[PDB]
Amino acid sequence: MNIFEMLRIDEGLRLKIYKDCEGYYTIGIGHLLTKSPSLNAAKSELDKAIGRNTNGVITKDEAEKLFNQDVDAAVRGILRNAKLKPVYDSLDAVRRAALINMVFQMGETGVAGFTNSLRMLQQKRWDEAAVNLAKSRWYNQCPNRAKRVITTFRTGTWDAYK
Ligand SMILES: [Cl-]
Repeated sequence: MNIFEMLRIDEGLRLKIYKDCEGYYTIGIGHLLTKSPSLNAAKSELDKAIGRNTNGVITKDEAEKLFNQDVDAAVRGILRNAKLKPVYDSLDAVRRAALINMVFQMGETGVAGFTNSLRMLQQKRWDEAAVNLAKSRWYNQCPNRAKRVITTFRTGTWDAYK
């Protein structure tokens, strides 16, 4: 198991615009198109991202290109961020994958504000960190996924995905 397989399990593959937990317009393997309620606004973003008139439908390779870009942008965002980097440096390989997962899903900024959990992860307090992560809009809104990501931080194995 590796970060790409993990994310492909968490987000799934959809070749048509759809809405995420949060009613936000998405495509492919979790690619966020926009927060506007406008679908026309989404389709516009999509064509821009793809480079062609897509009419809201993409191919599987197109989805894969977007996913590769997004995982790359998440990792780089962690490494540049003052609050996220030291946490990442302190973690083992499985836990690192889980932090990449969070950033991909909610962005740099959003993960950066989970101040208390980040400190607990840094300090290797796994059980407390799992309890704290569960008290968030994130988990209440989208519980299944949150669950897997949280277990992953809890045990340091790929069991929730196996
Ligand atoms: Cl809560």
